[PDB]
Amino acid sequence: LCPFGEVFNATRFASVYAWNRKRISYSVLYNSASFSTFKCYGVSPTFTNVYADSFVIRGDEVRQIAPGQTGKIADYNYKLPDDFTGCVIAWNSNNLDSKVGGNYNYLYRLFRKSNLKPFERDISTEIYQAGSTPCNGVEGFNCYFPLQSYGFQPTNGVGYQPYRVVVLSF
Amino acid sequence: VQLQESGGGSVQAGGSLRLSCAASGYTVSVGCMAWFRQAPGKEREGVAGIDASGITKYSDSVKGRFTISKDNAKNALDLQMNGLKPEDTAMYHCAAGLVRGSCTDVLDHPSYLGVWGQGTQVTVSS
Ligand SMILES: [Zn+2]
Ligand SMILES: [Zn+2]
Ligand SMILES: [Zn+2]
Repeated sequence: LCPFGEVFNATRFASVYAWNRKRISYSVLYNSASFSTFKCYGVSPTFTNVYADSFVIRGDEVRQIAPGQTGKIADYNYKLPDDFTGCVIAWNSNNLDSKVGGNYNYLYRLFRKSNLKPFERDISTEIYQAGSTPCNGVEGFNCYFPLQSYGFQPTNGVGYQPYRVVVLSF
Repeated sequence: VQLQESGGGSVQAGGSLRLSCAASGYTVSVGCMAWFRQAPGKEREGVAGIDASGITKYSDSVKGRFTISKDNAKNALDLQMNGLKPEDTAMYHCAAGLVRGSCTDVLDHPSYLGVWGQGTQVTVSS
């Protein structure tokens, strides 16, 4: 009964570091042939609040959106708990999110002092201190901006192509 | 967080253009930022870079003709292009946010800048 259509069919998706969350308070998902990943956890796939989180990542990173994974995305951008209750859904979005010259508008967080807690969101852009000298908010050697653009081109390999992800947690 | 370039188009050889890259969620004043360009089927070239200290570097092909500067009123990075040549025809691309190395080599290392705009086409006709 929940109106997921606004989430899955949204015209624009968030960068993974600034992942979007929508609060809502199931047969159409299986019959979709566009979904390339569909994995549910802690529930029989066949609820007070349901949270729909959505973002874009690269194809070879979709595996990190699962309980117990590691990598830049799971570590620094979007982290699921070990006891996750919900579903992860993804589909290739090369046709919407790639561009011949390259689409660079989607970002991910490249540096962080510690790993995200589950469902934590970090949208800060503090200069990252990679060495012993403090940075005082100034970019320079060992003092780095912490976000990095994806480079989505339609002729890249599928693992480098953009995927839209929706995480439904109950 | 994004960079948005504008100011490109068509111009006669010998003419002038000013590119601008408006930054959202990114403070240009304290940033390392650069302009690159790519002519079709050809290798990307760094044209002008600037560091937090206000120190600029130019490629040999544009020195004496281009000036890179920070606009802190609009929070944008500007590129003044004078004495334009058919040579200069290319997609011009702005990048910001040092993620590796030092700002002084970014013209040779575009991957050392994390955030990239969409590009703006400049076509110089003879
Ligand atoms: Zn200006
Ligand atoms: Zn480019
Ligand atoms: Zn170098």
